[PDB]
Amino acid sequence: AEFKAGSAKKGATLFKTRCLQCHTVEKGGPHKVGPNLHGIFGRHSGQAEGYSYTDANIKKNVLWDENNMSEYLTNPKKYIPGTKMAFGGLKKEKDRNDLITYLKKATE
Ligand SMILES: [O]C1=C2[C]C3=C([O])C(=[C]C(S([O])(=O)=O)=[C]3)[C]C3=[C]C(S([O])(=O)=O)=[C]C(=C3[O])[C][C@@]3([Br-])=C([O])C(=[C]C(S([O])(=O)=O)=[C]3)[C]C1=[C]C(Br)=[C]2
Ligand SMILES: O=S(=O)(O)c1cc2c(O)c(c1)Cc1cc(S(=O)(=O)O)cc(c1O)Cc1cc(S(=O)(=O)O)cc(c1O)Cc1cc(Br)cc(c1O)C2
Ligand SMILES: O=S(=O)(O)c1cc2c(O)c(c1)Cc1cc(S(=O)(=O)O)cc(c1O)Cc1cc(S(=O)(=O)O)cc(c1O)Cc1cc(Br)cc(c1O)C2
Ligand code: HEC
Repeated sequence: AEFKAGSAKKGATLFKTRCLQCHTVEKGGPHKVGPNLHGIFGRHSGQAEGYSYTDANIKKNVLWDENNMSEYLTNPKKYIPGTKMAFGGLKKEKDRNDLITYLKKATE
């Protein structure tokens, strides 16, 4: 994938409606269904403090960046088989670009 900056505004709507149920983004935020995502960019998978991951997520050991995040969000179970993240994916490039533009800002 080749991330291209999009609309953080639209990305925020995508995050609220599709991700927020399971994830928080702020520093020291709680673990809902999934892990808090503060500082996710530049960190490896399966390493948020206090969260219990699948072995698959931990074994994947991916160093998250905007490009492999886009691939992941296209179809998470195809990128990390065995993950317990219940999310089908976002097929549209624009949606992934907008969401990741938001996520970069919201989790930094
Ligand atoms: O435009 C277009 C179209 C129509 C529309 C519009 O315009 C709008 C919106 C809509 S809905 O339905 O989705 O709501 C439709 C407005 C806008 C918005 C945006 S955000 O960011 O918010 O998302 C953006 C924009 C707009 O306009 C800009 C742009 Br879409 C455009 O316009 C276009 C394209 C683009 S990309 O990204 O893809 O490149 C951007 C154009 C169009 C198209 C269609 Br199919 C429709
Ligand atoms: O909620 S979204 O992710 O935004 C979303 C967006 C669209 C949908 O239809 C579906 C969901 C609905 C949907 C869901 C699945 S699922 O994964 O088994 O749940 C399979 C299909 C499908 O329609 C069949 C299908 C699969 C693929 S793939 O590359 O092998 O994954 C590609 C295309 C397909 O046509 C063609 C296509 C490309 C893009 Br780019 C965008 C769309 C699109 O068709 C629009
Ligand atoms: O050419 S592009 O600019 O690269 C381009 C970009 C995107 C496309 O899908 C399509 C083409 C492909 C595409 C092409 C046509 S057509 O040529 O008019 O026949 C209709 C659709 C469509 O997907 C269905 C469609 C219609 C509308 S509208 O408001 O009623 O006009 C709005 C949206 C729609 O989803 C949602 C949407 C909004 C924005 Br803002 C951006 C995209 C987007 O979805 C991304
Ligand atoms: C619950 C129903 C979820 C939804 C909706 C979304 N995610 Fe998720 N995510 C969830 C879980 C339970 C996990 C852990 C997976 C495991 O196998 O242990 C995750 C994981 C992620 C990750 C990786 C985090 C890390 O490695 O530290 C990311 C980057 C992530 N989730 C992002 C994300 C986004 C952006 C979502 C909206 C599109 C989203 N997830 C939906 C649970 C759920």
